[PDB]
Amino acid sequence: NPFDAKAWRLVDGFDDLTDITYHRHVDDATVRVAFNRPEVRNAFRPHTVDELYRVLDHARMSPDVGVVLLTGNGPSPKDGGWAFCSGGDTVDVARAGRLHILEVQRLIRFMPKVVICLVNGWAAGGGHSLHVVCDLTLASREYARFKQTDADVGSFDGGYGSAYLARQVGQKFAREIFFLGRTYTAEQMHQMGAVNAVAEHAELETVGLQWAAEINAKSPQAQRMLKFAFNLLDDGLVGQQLFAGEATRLAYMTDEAVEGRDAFLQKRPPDWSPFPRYF
Amino acid sequence: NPFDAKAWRLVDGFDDLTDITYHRHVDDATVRVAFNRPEVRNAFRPHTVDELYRVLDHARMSPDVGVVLLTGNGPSPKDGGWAFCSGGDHILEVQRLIRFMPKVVICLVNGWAAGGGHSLHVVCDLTLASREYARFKQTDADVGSFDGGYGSAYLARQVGQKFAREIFFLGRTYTAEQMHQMGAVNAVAEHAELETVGLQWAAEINAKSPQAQRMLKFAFNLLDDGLVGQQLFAGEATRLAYMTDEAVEGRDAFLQKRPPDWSPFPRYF
Amino acid sequence: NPFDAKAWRLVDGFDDLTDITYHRHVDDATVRVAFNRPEVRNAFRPHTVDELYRVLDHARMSPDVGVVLLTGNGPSPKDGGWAFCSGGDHILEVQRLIRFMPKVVICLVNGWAAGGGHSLHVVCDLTLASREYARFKQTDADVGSFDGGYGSAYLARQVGQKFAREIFFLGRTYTAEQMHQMGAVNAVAEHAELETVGLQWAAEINAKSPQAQRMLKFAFNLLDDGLVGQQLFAGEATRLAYMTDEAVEGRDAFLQKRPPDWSPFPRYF
Amino acid sequence: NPFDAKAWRLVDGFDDLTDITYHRHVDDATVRVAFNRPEVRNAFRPHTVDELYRVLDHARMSPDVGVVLLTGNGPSPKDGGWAFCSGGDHILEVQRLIRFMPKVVICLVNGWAAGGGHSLHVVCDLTLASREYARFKQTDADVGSFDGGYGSAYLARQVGQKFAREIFFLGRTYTAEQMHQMGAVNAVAEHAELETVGLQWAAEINAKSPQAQRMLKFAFNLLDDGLVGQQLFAGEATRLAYMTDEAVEGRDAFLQKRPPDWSPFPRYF
Amino acid sequence: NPFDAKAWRLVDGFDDLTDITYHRHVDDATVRVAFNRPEVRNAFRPHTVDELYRVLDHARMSPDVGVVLLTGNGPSPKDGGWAFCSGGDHILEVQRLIRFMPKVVICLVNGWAAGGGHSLHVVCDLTLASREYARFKQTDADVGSFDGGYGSAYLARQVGQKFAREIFFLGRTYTAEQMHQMGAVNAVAEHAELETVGLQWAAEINAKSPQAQRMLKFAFNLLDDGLVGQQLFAGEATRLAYMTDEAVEGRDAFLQKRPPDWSPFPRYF
Amino acid sequence: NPFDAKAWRLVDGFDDLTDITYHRHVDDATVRVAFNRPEVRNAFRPHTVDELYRVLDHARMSPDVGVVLLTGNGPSPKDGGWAFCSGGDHILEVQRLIRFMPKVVICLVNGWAAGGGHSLHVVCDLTLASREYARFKQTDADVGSFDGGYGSAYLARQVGQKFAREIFFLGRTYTAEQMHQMGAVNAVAEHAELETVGLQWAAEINAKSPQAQRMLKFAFNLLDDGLVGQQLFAGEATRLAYMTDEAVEGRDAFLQKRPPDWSPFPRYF
Repeated sequence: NPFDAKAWRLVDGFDDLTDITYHRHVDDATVRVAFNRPEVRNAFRPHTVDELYRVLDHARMSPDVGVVLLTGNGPSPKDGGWAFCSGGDTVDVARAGRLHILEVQRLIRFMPKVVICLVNGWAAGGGHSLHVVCDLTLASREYARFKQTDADVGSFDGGYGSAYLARQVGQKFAREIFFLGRTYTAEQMHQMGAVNAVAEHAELETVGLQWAAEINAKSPQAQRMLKFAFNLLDDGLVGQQLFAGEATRLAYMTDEAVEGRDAFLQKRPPDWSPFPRYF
Repeated sequence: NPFDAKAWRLVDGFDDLTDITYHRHVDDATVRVAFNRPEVRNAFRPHTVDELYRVLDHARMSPDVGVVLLTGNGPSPKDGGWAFCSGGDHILEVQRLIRFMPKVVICLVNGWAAGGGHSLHVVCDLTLASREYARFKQTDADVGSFDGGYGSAYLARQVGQKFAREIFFLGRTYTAEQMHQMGAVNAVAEHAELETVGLQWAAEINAKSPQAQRMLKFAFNLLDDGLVGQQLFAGEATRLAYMTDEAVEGRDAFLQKRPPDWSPFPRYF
Repeated sequence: NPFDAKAWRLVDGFDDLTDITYHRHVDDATVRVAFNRPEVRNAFRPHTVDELYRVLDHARMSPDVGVVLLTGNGPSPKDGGWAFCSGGDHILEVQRLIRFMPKVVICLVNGWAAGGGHSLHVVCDLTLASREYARFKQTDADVGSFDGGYGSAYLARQVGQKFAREIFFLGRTYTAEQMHQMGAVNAVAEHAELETVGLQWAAEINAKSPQAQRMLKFAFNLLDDGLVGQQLFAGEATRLAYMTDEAVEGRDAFLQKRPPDWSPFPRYF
Repeated sequence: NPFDAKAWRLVDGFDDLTDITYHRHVDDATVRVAFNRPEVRNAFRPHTVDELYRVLDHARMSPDVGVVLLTGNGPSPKDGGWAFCSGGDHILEVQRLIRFMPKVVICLVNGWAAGGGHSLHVVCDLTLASREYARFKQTDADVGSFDGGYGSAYLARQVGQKFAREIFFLGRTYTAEQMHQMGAVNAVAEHAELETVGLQWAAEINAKSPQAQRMLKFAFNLLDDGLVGQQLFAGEATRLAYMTDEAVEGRDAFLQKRPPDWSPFPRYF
Repeated sequence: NPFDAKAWRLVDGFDDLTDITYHRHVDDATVRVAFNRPEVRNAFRPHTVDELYRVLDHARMSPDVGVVLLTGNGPSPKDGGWAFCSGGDHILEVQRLIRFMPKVVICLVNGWAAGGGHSLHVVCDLTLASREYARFKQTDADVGSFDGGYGSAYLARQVGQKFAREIFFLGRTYTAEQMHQMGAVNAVAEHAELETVGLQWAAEINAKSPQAQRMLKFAFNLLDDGLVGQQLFAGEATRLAYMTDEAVEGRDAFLQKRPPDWSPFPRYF
Repeated sequence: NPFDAKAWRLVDGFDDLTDITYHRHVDDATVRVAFNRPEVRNAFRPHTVDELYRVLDHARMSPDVGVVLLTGNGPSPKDGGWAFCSGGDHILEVQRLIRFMPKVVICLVNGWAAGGGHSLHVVCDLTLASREYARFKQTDADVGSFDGGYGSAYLARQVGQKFAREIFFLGRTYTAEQMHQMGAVNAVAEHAELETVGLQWAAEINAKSPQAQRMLKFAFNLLDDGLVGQQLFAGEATRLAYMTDEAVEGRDAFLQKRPPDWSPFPRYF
């Protein structure tokens, strides 16, 4: 099993979770968020999505977490098979039909932390789309299976799952993945450019933690700017908003800005003299 | 006073609000969300942002609400002045909430709209402004701050690049009529009638197909917001497909385990 | 020879074709569109482009066709050589017809794909290539020409900016396997099996929801094609909307001269 | 009446048009394409769109025509009303034809421009409007429809995002002067002089270098149209390159079976 | 005459300028760069462009200069006419220099702004125009040239796509006030007061945080300028981060060959 | 040692160079520009960047130079090891000069390419790498730095978003062959043959039409670089136009004080 209990501690306040598990590493600034319905191939129901959203939002707001590992628990009790995520499982009509998984994609995209998907088995439909939006993907050599099946049922992910996949594997390969909906292995998707590295199944989370540790070893501020720099143009004004918001925060810390805030409350004319027009 | 108390009821469940008020119209599919710190020119402190986010997010999830009027309460009990929102005393999360919600948000600028408050007006779908009292000022750079996101770059998609750069670089105060001429204010209203007019705009939006309005909003956001724009618009497109006979057939043929039959459905061109 | 005559039937109405052949599969929603000048390495002349347009335009409007296989006939009777298309002896219009048609176009590169013929493979949705015989060469710059549109800039969205630049600046010849490594060729097939593989690909495409397939192609085009990409994708959203109960009510309330009742139709979020 | 019968001749080969008229100016490089269903406020049925496409495509390919005036015939014989085009009774193909044609297309809005007809005016390069009778109205969402393409997103590139949102979300009627203030109408003309003014603007356009006007149109389309926009502009650049002595040297050498001498042609910067 | 000799001193090191003048205000962090060929309507020859480049580059690299005033000297000694710049008697390099310099460049259009002269005004951050004498004309296409770059596409980001296309396609002469209405001119000033107003605008820009103004300009440029816009904005961000405690530590560790300690620096969200 | 002394001559007028070397090839239109501080792993100090900018700008202005080979001298005289460029001990200006120059720049990564040195390789048009000694490592975030421009966002347009994020966030060291597989290195060469191979690629580039190569490089930049990319590409197209009969006519007419006759020049479609 990829899961090594000795590396993980439950996060306080999440005793009520049924469809997701959430652990913090014993030492490292890393959390493990996982689908916890292996008996149904880790398909998500609206309750799952609510919990996933809650847990990732909590991880986003934890100042002592730099890396989220997103994965699926397993294996299945009914068949021994392995799944990361196999996709989706008048007032209330509206609130039922929530596009909640889309809100979860944006939370992954926008959070100032590196999210690594660890693909431990089937990554199908909305599950495949979740792997696509994560910053990095590591995959199980033996059991990772990628398959974009949406169009078999007349559905499609016309957003991050398709258009952003073309910015990883190129337009020819991403069209093939969607138009034919074939099943690919970890090594096939690594060769195309959507999986970063392939790991032995039992060592997938071990590799995920080495990756997280190398990320957490660098300047957190730099890692934040880099993720938003990578999102920026592809995300248009939203991209610029997140990236400029981090630049605004940086500026606030400077002597110049401290001068400027001084002046306003003190009530005098700000003094820009000390601060050159850099070029 | 633009506020007509008789028109509005408090939304249940928000008795602990201190910095924001939140009403639903007595008859219309319209809510009124307002800054409630008039003695401090409606500046937001972190608690105000928490509350604003909570109220708008509830508004977003209210299936019977079509339009959000976002405004400030007044006048100031200190100097009798008028403020929509004077900026900072999390606000990016609220900007994205306004931008992504599948409902039209109209800012009713009833007074000063400065700094962060000016940026909030810019990211709203529509803006109506008090002729007498709306004042637009982007002051950020006085204290060495800047909104380098929707407050500036998106403003330039309203008034064009020369006017947007003037607004930020000089930090002058602008009237409702000035901003209407430049293209950032949709209309000017008599101060006392600002909310009456807002309600009339809301009623006109609410009279059209809600499906179509939601699609148009995301269509206007789409390219400017890149893949996020695409994600929201395509998301609604996925919803529309879900409803079709084709997707029904697709879902049925999956469970009654069999090959789907697409022969009844053209390859439209 | 990749061509299996038993799988194909001539399309009615095209007896006069001289430079292109056009067949429909005996069973599948697939057509075969081929350069028919192997004596001249399948170079296109003006009349060739005209015919290729009419044929692809017909394929676009055929509601029982989901996939186009685009290839070159062969071998050359002069020298036994193999060519998909070697470029010009109007082609921009044919690129846009491939790009915008609501069906998956697969290029089967059975031989040289050079200059213009290289750019046609690039703009196709997918490419399969003959292991033994496909030869990819962008020679535009030798003769002072350039495809500064889809053949270059879109190629960079398949193989990345370093490779696409190499391909054009140096004009070297690449095998199917090389172009597969780089990302411009989806798969390599044995020469004799290229069309058999293309048909298996086409069958897998046509076994899915045609609606979802059309939506996905326009989703992949969207942002890269700017307002044109949004026009095609949103044009399909409009079509989906028209089918809904909401629009039906919208439309009837207009005809019956009453105010629309949107009340049964929730404000989705 | 804006139409001056003496100024125009029927274009040859269109004796079978019923829903559109197509004239060429007596002296100028200018055509007049007009909706011809005034009894029905110039709404388009599928046959109208077929004809409109055929006509505009013929004008695109007419090398002696520089400018298309696109307008609406009237008045209505039923009530005396004036209509440019009131929208739907393929139109996306017409929009790309106007967008992509290497000629300036001026919309002369002589009356109502509603729904799809409003979107046609938006996609034209320039719009002149009848002071007295132009009415701009974007009604789509009333019937649960929407133009999520050029008619909305591209309108926002003319009047800015706040006004474009306003126009669609409320569906109010606007006068020529209002749209001229907002930046969607270039100029307002006396009703009776609309075509006269149109022809004067056409003549000023036709007096300049046609190759330059072509490049400038494609320059204005380019970045908004993503890869399509790049394809059309680069396509014109390719054409310019083909004319150069450098290009000649490369073409000569190819057929002359020798290696080219780039010696004469310097390395610009 | 808008030039006030008493306000300006020559910049040291520039005695050899013949085609441009370059002054620094006696008191303010503002420079005056101006075309100095009034006898030929301030048309630029290659030597003019060399000098213009050298001067603006100097201004860019002058840390005590916050704002550049770019204008035209006059009147003409021949006819008493007034010209900002009438264009081409390398300019793309100057355009980029204006565009990328981390300082506000205000164009003061005191006279004719035609051809490349019009395009320079368009690329400046802000434009102030002489009420009586500013004339804006885009003439390129008369002689078969075009600015398909900032002069045309970026103008559409100020005035909208309809007005920008009119401006180029007809090549009419516009007044200061017409350009102001359309959105390409920020403000109109009495001719004699043009440089006084420009100094006042400069002083209001120079009164705010220079770092905020730098960032804002690159935020305005960013998405329009793609990866270049990103490069400039992110480069400023990189400069900010270098100053922080966190970066100081990172730097310490490397040089001291020890492992950095990030614990003091929180994961901001 | 990749450097073949017999192949290269010093360029006149750069005798004062300390941190960079500059050679022109004895026969070919290719220059060699190289970091010359192998004792400090070719790290650049500000003086190095000044010299690099100056040399590259000279090459950009040399009309008899088509290709720039950008590399690092060595080995280190202290430890026998090899570096292309280890980054910092102005560099954004150098990245832009490489990006915007109308010549192909090939980085020859003959050793460590780290930090700013890695980002220089990334912005080059092509990269060839030493099998045995090339080591690519993006170390920025180790000391709290980042290239948020071309070094990161443009790397993603070569190797794709997953790979670029890995390269930055983990900062691992990669080989030539690993980077070739990812898409950022065009080809791998035996170490002592790196420049021999670089010269062969240069010769293949220099044997095509220099005008086509220039337009190609700007086509590849265009959309990614927004309005800057359009400015550059449109700039070339304006040059092409200046050459035509139509533009010669427009010029003559204006000189001869007569109307232009555009009569002989068709409206191409």
